[PDB]
Amino acid sequence: IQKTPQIQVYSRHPPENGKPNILNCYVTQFHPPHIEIQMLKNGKKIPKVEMSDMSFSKDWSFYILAHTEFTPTETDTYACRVKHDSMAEPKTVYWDRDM
Amino acid sequence: GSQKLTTGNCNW
Amino acid sequence: GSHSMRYFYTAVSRPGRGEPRFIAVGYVDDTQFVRFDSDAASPRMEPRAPWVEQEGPEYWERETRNMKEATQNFRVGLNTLHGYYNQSEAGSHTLQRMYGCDVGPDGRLLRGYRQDAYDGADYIALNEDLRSWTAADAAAQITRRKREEAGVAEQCRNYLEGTCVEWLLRYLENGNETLQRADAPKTHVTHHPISDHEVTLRCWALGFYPEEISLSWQRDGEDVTQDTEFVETRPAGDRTFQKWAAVVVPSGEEQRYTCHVQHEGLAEPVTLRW
Repeated sequence: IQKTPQIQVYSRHPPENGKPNILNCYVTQFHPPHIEIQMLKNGKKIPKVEMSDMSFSKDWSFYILAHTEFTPTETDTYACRVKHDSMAEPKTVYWDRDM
Repeated sequence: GSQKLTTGNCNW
Repeated sequence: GSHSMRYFYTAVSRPGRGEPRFIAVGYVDDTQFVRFDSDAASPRMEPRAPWVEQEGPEYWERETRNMKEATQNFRVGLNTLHGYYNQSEAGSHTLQRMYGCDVGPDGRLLRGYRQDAYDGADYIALNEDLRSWTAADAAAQITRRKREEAGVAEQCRNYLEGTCVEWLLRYLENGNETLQRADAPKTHVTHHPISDHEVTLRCWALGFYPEEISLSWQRDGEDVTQDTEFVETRPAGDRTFQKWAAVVVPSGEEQRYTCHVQHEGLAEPVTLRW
């Protein structure tokens, strides 16, 4: 049985325009453990993206944390893209300042 | 401290 | 008070893309301290918390040897079980394990576990008495047979009662300044107007540890949960956690609402308002 991955996108510290931060992409609740995750700046792949180790929870489902350094501005958009077998289309979630 | 393998050629 | 050490194994086949990948992570409480990925250029067990770094060369030799043998072993597991179930040669399959031990405030064993899962579903587990197995199906019972006939349970008990507890206690000591300490959440309330008639009140808890936390909203001092929007508790990446809880409220009635937060790191519950 395949589980669809849940995505949260959020910064490490409260966002402040022009202040260095860490942007996090939290992907949970998926199966199988094969997955592709990239992070987008204005819609363009970010080179350096660290990937925590693939762990799992009580229901056996997997979770992993993607993150990269970034600096929020008024205009620059950020997002997270996920390819997973359980989805025909890749899934993209845009970062919201307030969430 | 991880658990050592497990002897017995019979694990699965 | 009460502490736990747990290991998480994951093997994933990738037919026609190489041999099955094997991944391990060790944890104490909500703190990851060790990791291993068979796809690393040089597959070593590696430290992920300061208080293991100090461990001698012989340690890392042992750990890495166990991880390498684990990946071999689990690959066999994947192949054997594939046969039991008589599955097609098509897609991927996974074999997971989670094992470890809990010790009470007294520092003595409380309960041990050693669960295996095939393709995201229970397959076989070590009963809490540490001498029997629960097989989830026809196949798993074949496994059960081989493990009983080889005395595997006893070996597991030996590690779980002795070795596993010893290590846990050792780790608790060597990293006490962070493992034994709780970090209180840093709470605040934000104001997000939807229209001239409704606004959102989101209540944040940030930089806390461990992850066990409780957030809630009240109106005039009375609950109202079926109304509240949560997010699952998420890591910040610095070993602390985040979480928020929002309610949509009538523009002008913000004073009616208070957010309530309980955490191990708080001397006593907290109440926030906008």
